Amino acid sequence: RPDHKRKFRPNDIRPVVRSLLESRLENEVYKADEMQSISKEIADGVRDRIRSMELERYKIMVHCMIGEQRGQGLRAGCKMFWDSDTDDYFEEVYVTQHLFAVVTVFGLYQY
Amino acid sequence: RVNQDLERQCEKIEDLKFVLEVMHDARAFSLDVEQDIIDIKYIYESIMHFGVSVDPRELKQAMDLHDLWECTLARVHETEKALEPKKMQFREHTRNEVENFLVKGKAVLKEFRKKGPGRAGIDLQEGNRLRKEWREHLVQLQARREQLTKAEKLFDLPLTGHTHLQQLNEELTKVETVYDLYVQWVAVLKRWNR
Amino acid sequence: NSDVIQEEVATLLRMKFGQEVWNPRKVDSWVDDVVDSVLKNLTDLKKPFKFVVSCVIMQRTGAAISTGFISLWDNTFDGVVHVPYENETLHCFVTVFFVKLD
Amino acid sequence: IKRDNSNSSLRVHRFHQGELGIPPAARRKMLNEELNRCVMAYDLVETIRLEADRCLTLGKTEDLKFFGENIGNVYEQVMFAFDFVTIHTLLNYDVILDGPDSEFLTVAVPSANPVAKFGLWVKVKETTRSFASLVFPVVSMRLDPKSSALPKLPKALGLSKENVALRVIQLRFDPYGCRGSGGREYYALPCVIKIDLLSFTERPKQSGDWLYRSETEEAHKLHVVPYPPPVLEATDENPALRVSF
Amino acid sequence: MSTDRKAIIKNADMPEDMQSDAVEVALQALEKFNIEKDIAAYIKKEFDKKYQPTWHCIVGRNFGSYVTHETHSFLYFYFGQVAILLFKSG
Amino acid sequence: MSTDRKAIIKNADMPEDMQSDAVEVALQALEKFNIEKDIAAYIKKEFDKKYQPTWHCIVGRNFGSYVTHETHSFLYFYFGQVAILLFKSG
Amino acid sequence: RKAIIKNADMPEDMQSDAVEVALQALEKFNIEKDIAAYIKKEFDKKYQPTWHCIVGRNFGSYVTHETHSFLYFYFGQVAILLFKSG
Amino acid sequence: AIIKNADMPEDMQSDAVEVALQALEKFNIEKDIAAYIKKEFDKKYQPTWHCIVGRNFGSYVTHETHSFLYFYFGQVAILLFKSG
Repeated sequence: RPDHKRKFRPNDIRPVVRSLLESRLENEVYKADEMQSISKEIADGVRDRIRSMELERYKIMVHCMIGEQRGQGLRAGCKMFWDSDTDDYFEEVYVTQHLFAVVTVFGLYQY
Repeated sequence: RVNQDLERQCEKIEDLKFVLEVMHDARAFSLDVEQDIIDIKYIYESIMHFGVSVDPRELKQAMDLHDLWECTLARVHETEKALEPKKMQFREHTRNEVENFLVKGKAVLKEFRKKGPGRAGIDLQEGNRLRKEWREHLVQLQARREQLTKAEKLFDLPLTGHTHLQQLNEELTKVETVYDLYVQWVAVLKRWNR
Repeated sequence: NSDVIQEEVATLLRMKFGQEVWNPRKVDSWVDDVVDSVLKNLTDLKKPFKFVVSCVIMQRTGAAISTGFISLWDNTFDGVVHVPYENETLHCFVTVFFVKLD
Repeated sequence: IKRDNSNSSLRVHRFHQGELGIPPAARRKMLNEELNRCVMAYDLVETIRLEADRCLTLGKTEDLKFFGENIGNVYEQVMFAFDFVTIHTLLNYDVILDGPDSEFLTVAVPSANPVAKFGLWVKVKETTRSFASLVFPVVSMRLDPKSSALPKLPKALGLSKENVALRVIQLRFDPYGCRGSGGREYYALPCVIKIDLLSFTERPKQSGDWLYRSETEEAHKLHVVPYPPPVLEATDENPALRVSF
Repeated sequence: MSTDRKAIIKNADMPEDMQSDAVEVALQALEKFNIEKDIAAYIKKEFDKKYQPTWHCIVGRNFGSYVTHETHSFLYFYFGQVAILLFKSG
Repeated sequence: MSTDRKAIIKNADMPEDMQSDAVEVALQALEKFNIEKDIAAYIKKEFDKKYQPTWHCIVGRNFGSYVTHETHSFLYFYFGQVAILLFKSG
Repeated sequence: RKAIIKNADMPEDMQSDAVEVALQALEKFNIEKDIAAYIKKEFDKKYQPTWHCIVGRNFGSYVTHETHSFLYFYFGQVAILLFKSG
Repeated sequence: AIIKNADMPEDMQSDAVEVALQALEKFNIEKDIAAYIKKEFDKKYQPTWHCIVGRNFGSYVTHETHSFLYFYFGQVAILLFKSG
């Protein structure tokens, strides 16, 4: 049972995620091909970054989805099955004038 | 002091406005007032629990302060019931006067548009003098609207516009500002021709 | 199989999104409906394992979209399924994971 | 785990699986414990009736009705003991098989001068069949169809079903008769018998050292099968049966 | 001024810098004072200043969460230990 | 107005008649629902129906809220332990 | 050494933090008064008020669950209870 | 019937007489007496009461105004308080 210093807890990587996303939206507008390319870059870069972080016996899957901005109201559904004694998951929603993006990241432990 | 204010008379319209506005503010901040009363009784009960000997008359005053504030608030509407026929006469007088002044101001704007110095038959210097006279008249109208604004605040009218209305009011303010800028440009032209 | 999961989830997405037209008051309801129904399906499949389902909705009046994914790991156990679709008013993309509880 | 956050003193860390398709013997022993404490509660019931009769001779009506409600509650907890044991007998059903095996689970309590009997039959394999009237070894109670010409019991039981069960309950007392003792032409005798049919959910999934079922709360709620249903009663085949005991 | 808060926030239909300024105004009011009612008064001046009248704000850690928004003019966010809501209506 | 439903009602910028109407809309919403969010929602529904958009209402126990409201668009009151605020903006 | 723990609705990381807190409080402090007041002080001042905690060697209780704040455990011959209330 | 610690008026103590009487008469294990006191006092004097029962203990105050009581009966003692 990894602890505060060892359990996957969302407080560590989310500030990095938001900082990276805000830095990369500085000079881009929605365009589905490059948005897909950015999706691949986000997925593989985040996965390899966490794999190089090595939180103890944790494996992380990422969801990325970038859509052309339309300013709609949305509230998400969340339920699942877990041995989340040490496993964790979290979400994030942001809106830009050129796109909106929704991120859903889960995290499990080698039990 | 409030007990004495209710025990006296305040019939004069300025003193009448003063005591009603004070009453309204007290109602607005009686959150803070009763908060102070509760805190005072709270700390005094702490002292009593610790058993320090304090004046029993101080205790009677402390308990009766909130009770007499409630009796004071009852006396406020008791007094307002009697005053009501008097002050009301002033009230709708001010709504009607302010609304009529606004309508007459729109009519004066139409009259200024019809009778402005832009019509033919006027010399350039005479036209500029007439424009200056119209600007002075508009400044006097602004002063009159400030006096009626003091009336509106004294007679409970919503001064500001509302959402779209207030941004229209701000557009009118910007029109006045750019008129002042045009006056400054006229001064610059006066420097140029000199 | 991954294609079997894809076709079953696509069938349920057809049954859930056959004619629905956008209203957030109902869009959140459809998000909840998809989560409920696909997790119900995966619970019908439940072995001492782990199931993961996501639902995403977007509207179209001239927009575009494109998706893709790659994973890097010791590739023995875990799996992933991607199902795209579009209908009357909305694109529907649902990604399904199965995780083998070690 | 032991995580020593001192200066440098060492740590203890070790996990292991636990147990296989666990040997449940402690849980049969637990069921036996339930039975014995039911017996002891019964014994308390007789004792309290003795002292209640003492009060009846004297006239302490307050204590009389007191014991009334108390032992009524006692019988209520006895009923919870029965269905509680029923649920866990359902739970202990699966991992024990070294292969296809028998379908008996009956207990009589106590061994000497019995007061209650528990018995149950459950179908086990997909590789199973259907046969004649149910044979209960220890219960000494016989269920037969109306006529001996009938090879099996009436079809309303659902013999073709795989996930079905049936149970027998005997009691050497009459608990609820104390309430309606007024207004009667007749009086009862201390003997209560109970018969019912049951069903369950899943033939589970065996692979390796592990074995999976449905896990949620619905998997932890009883599936009562009252008999006979009106739909099967509408069938021309009468569900009446022979009872010997 | 501390600007050290890490948000746990997910609700958005509004401009982006106005999201950031809603965050910054709400947090800066708490920074500057240990006085809550004055903090709220500062909130209303500061944000009806930064993003026009009129905004209405409710601050606390016990209250329900639903309001009516001017279109693309509402932020719902959490910070520190307080749930905070900031919507434009008028 | 049952004894279990007694409340203190002293804060208002309203006409008295719809203040009286507030009693029965609260009664109807507390009869129809017991979740405070649901009671407030039904009060919001009926009240904004009868008195047009847009109203905002709140209930909580860690209160901070200071609003720029137009004239006769304010109401504040307790249901014993339950604190309720209501105004017009939108 | 390790505490016997039978209750939970509260995160594991600050379970470990509470275990180390009990370790320190037992190490330096040796009266139910000082240990209890101490643990209350640190646990409030680092996890925000208001924890209310009952420490002792023989008592019994249940009241109601407190939303994601739920613990009841044993160590040695003493027992400890911890929760939100206000 | 031992009472020396209180942050209360005195009428609720008059009620507390009988609630302690029934708490002692009905139940003995503290796990359920605590919940029983919770139900009775919450239905009579609103949420949220919280109760602790023990028979050799030392407890120091942590609460807010008029929300404390602390009493002994023989060896056993019972504690009650508002907090939320």
